[PDB]
Amino acid sequence: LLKVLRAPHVSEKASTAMEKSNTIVLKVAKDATKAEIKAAVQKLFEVEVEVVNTLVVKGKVKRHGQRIGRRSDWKKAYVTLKEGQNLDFVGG
Amino acid sequence: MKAKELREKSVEELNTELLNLLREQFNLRMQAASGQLQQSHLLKQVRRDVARVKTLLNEK
Amino acid sequence: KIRRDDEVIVLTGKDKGKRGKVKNVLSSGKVIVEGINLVKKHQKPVPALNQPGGIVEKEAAIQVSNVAIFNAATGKADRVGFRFEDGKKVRFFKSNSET
RNA sequence: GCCUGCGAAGGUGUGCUGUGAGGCAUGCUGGAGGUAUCAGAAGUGCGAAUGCUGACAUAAGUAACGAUAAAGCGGGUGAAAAGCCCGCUCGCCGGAAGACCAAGGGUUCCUGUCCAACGUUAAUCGGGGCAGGGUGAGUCGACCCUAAGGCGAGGCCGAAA
RNA sequence: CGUACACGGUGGAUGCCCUGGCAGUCAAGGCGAUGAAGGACGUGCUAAUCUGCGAUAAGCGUCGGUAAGGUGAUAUGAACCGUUUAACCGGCGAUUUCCGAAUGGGGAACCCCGAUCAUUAUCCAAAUGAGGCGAACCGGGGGAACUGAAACAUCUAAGUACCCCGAGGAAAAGAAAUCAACCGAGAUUCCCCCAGUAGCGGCGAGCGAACGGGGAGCAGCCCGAGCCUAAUCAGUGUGUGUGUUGUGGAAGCGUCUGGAAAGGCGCGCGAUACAGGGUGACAGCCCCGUACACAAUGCACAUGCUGUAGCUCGAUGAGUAGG
Repeated sequence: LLKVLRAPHVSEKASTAMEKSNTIVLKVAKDATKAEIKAAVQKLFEVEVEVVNTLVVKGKVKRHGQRIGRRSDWKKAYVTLKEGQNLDFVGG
Repeated sequence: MKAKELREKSVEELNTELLNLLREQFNLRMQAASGQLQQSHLLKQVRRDVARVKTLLNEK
Repeated sequence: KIRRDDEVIVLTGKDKGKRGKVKNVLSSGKVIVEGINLVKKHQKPVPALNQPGGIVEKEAAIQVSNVAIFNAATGKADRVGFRFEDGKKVRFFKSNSET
């Protein structure tokens, strides 16, 4: 269930999808491997999940002169649609 | 909920609670989508709850 | 010492004779009492000193030297307000020497 | 055994005294403490090591900016525009200042708002400052293996990394 | 443009203050493969640092203390918690992802498993040990040079620097085939003295004890047999003297200066408690604190006790003494 995911999407970019083409965009935490993003969505999103892909990402230290740069960003995943319903709402 | 309440609950009650709180641990996640009724109190409280019950579950 | 849950009585400032409770105490020694306030521009009941400028602290800036709480001496002051759950403090409060 | 916010130590200028090394007083300032006697004390009293460190003057408002030697004429915007933008005209480069990339650097990319700091002038310009956005592959690369060679384990050497 | 000064600036000395160092003293004293120290990287609504934790992430639970104020340093904005008595302080418990000496193997933190040596061995790693860290001190080995001798090969610096191995909170030594003023002393170290004497030395420069005495601390015993039970061993119960915090805690007085006294001046006081700090300017009698009092923990070194269990007889260690 909703434990690893941020903003649903943005304007023209994550909007071009979900329109009519079975696909969904949604930000998610970084510590999220493949276990979730299929076990936080698809659960109550009123839809079973499509070829599922759960990406991850993170930057790196540096960037400045003496400080605590060390960091680890966070990573959304593309979830197309199994052929059914577009999360009940959000879409065309 | 306080530790006292969880301890009183049965093994199944802690499971249904963890699950209820688990199902509960879903509703929120809507701010980034542009919500309002989302409260910051339970944001941090709920994670502790599902955890508190999780600690006692092992204590048993 | 001085506490926030106590009432003070002015004796020198132009607010001499005014009564009120202690709003708050700063690590500066000054104490703002509920009553000693000033009239701002747009006439807003807010305590502050009398001097031109931009942004300046509130409070009328009273001094513990001209105040009147529980002074063990002959003065013109009278009664003054003062915890209770302590118990031991109740004994001192009962004594006409301390509080 | 005394002096002090009816104000001290210190500092500046000045008066007096001592052979002097100095003491002392006045005015201004400072505005917190500071002395005399006898006695003991101290890492004690200093211009002259191509001395050490920091600061500063004269020198100088003197020296310097040079094969890709190209800007110019109008116009636009602006409080300011000789080098921000438009048009025309005039030129440079062509294995090259073109196009695609490795290593390396690393967000410096794009948009908006500005410029105090950076740009050997100015700047309403920027690879500058601030806030956002951008790098969505099974078939691209990593990931995997191996060559010279190296390492760990058993065998053998006072001992052993 | 010379020189002095005045006003302002540059600059930063000086005077004062200082949440810091330096030094001495008392107490206390190990951590880890139940995977520590350290580091990496997360974590607070915003936080870039530091600190605290670590994905129940500057936090969770219990008991006790404490207390209304609290949500670390930053006194910001927003905002939360607390009397279903929090914050804070002390102890303890629960949990504690992945990587990580980890050892399955490789590897600049990423992917799959008890690796290696060794003992026991139901030879099945099945049951165990070693493999790391830590300020100095300590024990057992290896072992210089420059330098001094105003040269230098003995000597000297050195048995030091450094290197190898290892224990503890303490080690090493040690009960005498010793000492040797004596009808005597009499386990071994350490401190003082005896000695800078004896002794050594191109006897050149230099080098350099011990016996004894005065002290600190005192403990003596075991390896063939006979016999029988209080050495020893195994186990059990389990301290007196405490650790931190809170409670029993007096006290702005007068005049003057000032925005304010922790000023000047006047007066009084504490003391089996004559450190220091804080509070609007030099307050031991404003606040904390100093002597003091009480409760929470750790250590509980010892003792007591159960079953073992005395005591007795003979001898006493050869490739050694010695060359």
